[PDB]
Amino acid sequence: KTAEYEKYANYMNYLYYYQNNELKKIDSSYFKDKYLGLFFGASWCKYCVTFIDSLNIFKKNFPNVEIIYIPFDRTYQEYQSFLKNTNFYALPFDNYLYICKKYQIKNLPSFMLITPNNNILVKDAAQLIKTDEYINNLKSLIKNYIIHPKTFQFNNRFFDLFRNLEHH
Repeated sequence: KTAEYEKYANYMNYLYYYQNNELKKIDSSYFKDKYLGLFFGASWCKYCVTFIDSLNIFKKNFPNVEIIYIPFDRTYQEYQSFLKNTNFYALPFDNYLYICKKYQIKNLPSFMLITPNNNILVKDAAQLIKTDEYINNLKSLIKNYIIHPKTFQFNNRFFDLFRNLEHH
Protein backbone atom coordinates (compact mmCIF):
# COMPACT_ATOMS: atom_id res chain seq x y z
CA LYS A 1 0.00 0.00 0.00
CA THR A 2 2.81 2.41 0.90
CA ALA A 3 4.53 2.28 -2.49
CA GLU A 4 1.22 2.67 -4.34
CA TYR A 5 0.01 5.57 -2.21
CA GLU A 6 3.33 7.42 -2.42
CA LYS A 7 2.84 7.26 -6.19
CA TYR A 8 -0.71 8.62 -5.75
CA ALA A 9 0.48 11.43 -3.50
CA ASN A 10 2.97 12.29 -6.28
CA TYR A 11 0.47 11.71 -9.10
CA MET A 12 0.72 14.32 -11.86
CA ASN A 13 3.42 16.20 -10.00
CA TYR A 14 4.62 17.81 -13.25
CA LEU A 15 2.96 19.16 -16.35
CA TYR A 16 4.97 19.50 -19.54
CA TYR A 17 5.39 22.08 -22.27
CA TYR A 18 7.72 22.92 -25.14
CA GLN A 19 9.89 26.02 -25.34
CA ASN A 20 12.22 26.45 -28.33
CA ASN A 21 12.40 22.76 -29.29
CA GLU A 22 13.06 21.93 -25.61
CA LEU A 23 10.75 19.89 -23.40
CA LYS A 24 10.17 21.73 -20.11
CA LYS A 25 8.17 20.95 -17.00
CA ILE A 26 6.41 22.86 -14.26
CA ASP A 27 5.43 21.84 -10.73
CA SER A 28 1.76 20.92 -10.58
CA SER A 29 1.53 23.12 -7.46
CA TYR A 30 1.53 26.10 -9.83
CA PHE A 31 -2.05 25.20 -10.80
CA LYS A 32 -3.41 25.29 -7.26
CA ASP A 33 -6.38 27.70 -7.02
CA LYS A 34 -6.49 28.38 -10.79
CA TYR A 35 -9.28 27.96 -13.30
CA LEU A 36 -8.35 25.29 -15.84
CA GLY A 37 -9.31 24.60 -19.44
CA LEU A 38 -8.95 20.88 -20.21
CA PHE A 39 -8.39 20.31 -23.94
CA PHE A 40 -8.90 16.68 -24.99
CA GLY A 41 -7.29 16.27 -28.41
CA ALA A 42 -4.80 14.58 -30.71
CA SER A 43 -2.52 15.53 -33.61
CA TRP A 44 -4.36 13.12 -35.92
CA CYS A 45 -7.73 14.79 -35.23
CA LYS A 46 -8.38 17.35 -37.97
CA TYR A 47 -10.79 19.50 -35.99
CA CYS A 48 -8.63 19.31 -32.87
CA VAL A 49 -5.92 21.08 -34.90
CA THR A 50 -8.30 23.79 -36.14
CA PHE A 51 -9.62 24.16 -32.59
CA ILE A 52 -6.17 25.49 -31.60
CA ASP A 53 -7.18 28.77 -33.24
CA SER A 54 -10.22 29.00 -30.96
CA LEU A 55 -8.04 28.26 -27.94
CA ASN A 56 -5.59 31.02 -28.93
CA ILE A 57 -8.47 33.52 -29.02
CA PHE A 58 -9.69 32.13 -25.69
CA LYS A 59 -6.27 32.60 -24.07
CA LYS A 60 -6.15 36.22 -25.27
CA ASN A 61 -9.43 36.96 -23.47
CA PHE A 62 -8.93 34.61 -20.48
CA PRO A 63 -5.18 34.69 -19.81
CA ASN A 64 -5.56 33.39 -16.26
CA VAL A 65 -7.43 30.23 -17.29
CA GLU A 66 -4.66 27.67 -17.65
CA ILE A 67 -5.02 25.47 -20.75
CA ILE A 68 -3.95 21.84 -20.24
CA TYR A 69 -3.72 19.41 -23.17
CA ILE A 70 -4.97 15.89 -22.41
CA PRO A 71 -3.32 13.90 -25.22
CA PHE A 72 -4.57 11.02 -27.36
CA ASP A 73 -1.73 11.10 -29.88
CA ARG A 74 -0.78 7.84 -31.52
CA THR A 75 2.98 8.32 -30.99
CA TYR A 76 5.25 10.28 -28.69
CA GLN A 77 6.55 12.00 -31.83
CA GLU A 78 3.09 13.42 -32.57
CA TYR A 79 2.73 14.41 -28.91
CA GLN A 80 5.99 16.38 -28.96
CA SER A 81 5.13 18.07 -32.26
CA PHE A 82 1.69 19.02 -30.91
CA LEU A 83 3.20 20.56 -27.77
CA LYS A 84 5.80 22.41 -29.84
CA ASN A 85 3.13 23.81 -32.17
CA THR A 86 0.62 24.82 -29.48
CA ASN A 87 2.89 25.73 -26.54
CA PHE A 88 0.17 24.36 -24.21
CA TYR A 89 0.83 22.69 -20.92
CA ALA A 90 0.16 18.97 -21.20
CA LEU A 91 -0.22 15.85 -19.15
CA PRO A 92 2.71 13.48 -19.77
CA PHE A 93 2.17 11.28 -22.81
CA ASP A 94 0.12 8.34 -21.53
CA ASN A 95 -3.22 6.57 -21.76
CA TYR A 96 -6.00 8.90 -20.53
CA LEU A 97 -9.10 6.96 -21.55
CA TYR A 98 -9.91 6.88 -17.82
CA ILE A 99 -10.35 10.66 -17.88
CA CYS A 100 -12.66 10.36 -20.89
CA LYS A 101 -14.75 7.80 -19.02
CA LYS A 102 -14.94 9.85 -15.81
CA TYR A 103 -16.27 12.90 -17.66
CA GLN A 104 -18.30 11.02 -20.29
CA ILE A 105 -16.33 12.67 -23.10
CA LYS A 106 -17.90 11.44 -26.33
CA ASN A 107 -15.39 12.58 -28.95
CA LEU A 108 -12.47 14.83 -29.80
CA PRO A 109 -11.92 17.70 -29.57
CA SER A 110 -13.47 18.47 -26.22
CA PHE A 111 -12.84 21.43 -23.91
CA MET A 112 -14.03 21.65 -20.29
CA LEU A 113 -13.67 24.60 -17.91
CA ILE A 114 -12.82 23.65 -14.32
CA THR A 115 -13.11 25.88 -11.24
CA PRO A 116 -10.25 26.22 -8.72
CA ASN A 117 -12.02 23.75 -6.41
CA ASN A 118 -12.41 21.16 -9.23
CA ASN A 119 -16.06 21.79 -10.10
CA ILE A 120 -17.18 21.86 -13.72
CA LEU A 121 -17.82 25.47 -14.66
CA VAL A 122 -18.72 24.70 -18.29
CA LYS A 123 -18.91 21.09 -19.44
CA ASP A 124 -18.97 21.66 -23.21
CA ALA A 125 -16.70 24.66 -23.46
CA ALA A 126 -15.77 23.79 -27.05
CA GLN A 127 -19.27 24.90 -28.07
CA LEU A 128 -19.22 27.78 -25.57
CA ILE A 129 -16.33 29.52 -27.31
CA LYS A 130 -17.81 29.53 -30.82
CA THR A 131 -19.32 33.03 -30.99
CA ASP A 132 -18.46 36.37 -29.46
CA GLU A 133 -21.11 36.62 -26.73
CA TYR A 134 -19.10 34.06 -24.80
CA ILE A 135 -16.43 36.57 -23.81
CA ASN A 136 -18.52 38.87 -21.64
CA ASN A 137 -20.83 36.08 -20.49
CA LEU A 138 -17.86 33.99 -19.31
CA LYS A 139 -16.27 37.01 -17.63
CA SER A 140 -19.53 37.39 -15.67
CA LEU A 141 -19.77 33.67 -14.89
CA ILE A 142 -16.22 33.56 -13.50
CA LYS A 143 -16.63 36.84 -11.60
CA ASN A 144 -19.85 35.59 -9.95
CA TYR A 145 -18.69 32.04 -9.13
CA ILE A 146 -18.46 31.39 -5.38
CA ILE A 147 -15.53 29.08 -4.58
CA HIS A 148 -16.28 26.95 -1.52
CA PRO A 149 -13.14 25.40 0.02
CA LYS A 150 -12.45 21.77 -0.90
CA THR A 151 -9.73 19.52 0.48
CA PHE A 152 -8.41 17.04 -2.08
CA GLN A 153 -7.23 13.50 -1.44
CA PHE A 154 -3.49 13.56 -0.75
CA ASN A 155 -3.91 17.35 -1.04
CA ASN A 156 -3.42 16.60 -4.74
CA ARG A 157 -5.81 18.53 -6.97
CA PHE A 158 -5.07 16.48 -10.10
CA PHE A 159 -5.60 13.21 -8.25
CA ASP A 160 -9.02 14.48 -7.19
CA LEU A 161 -9.83 15.84 -10.67
CA PHE A 162 -8.82 12.72 -12.59
CA ARG A 163 -8.95 9.87 -10.03
CA ASN A 164 -11.73 10.45 -7.47
CA LEU A 165 -14.49 7.82 -7.41
CA GLU A 166 -17.43 10.25 -7.55
CA HIS A 167 -18.43 9.39 -11.13
CA HIS A 168 -19.59 5.93 -9.99
